[PDB]
Amino acid sequence: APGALPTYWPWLCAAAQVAALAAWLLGRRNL
Repeated sequence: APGALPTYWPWLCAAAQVAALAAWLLGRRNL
């Protein structure tokens, strides 16, 4: 679907992984 102007994918892709890592890492927080 060209014509559009995508320019917010990088924060979203990071928001996805950051959600997975932050979820596991949240288990620690006891160092």
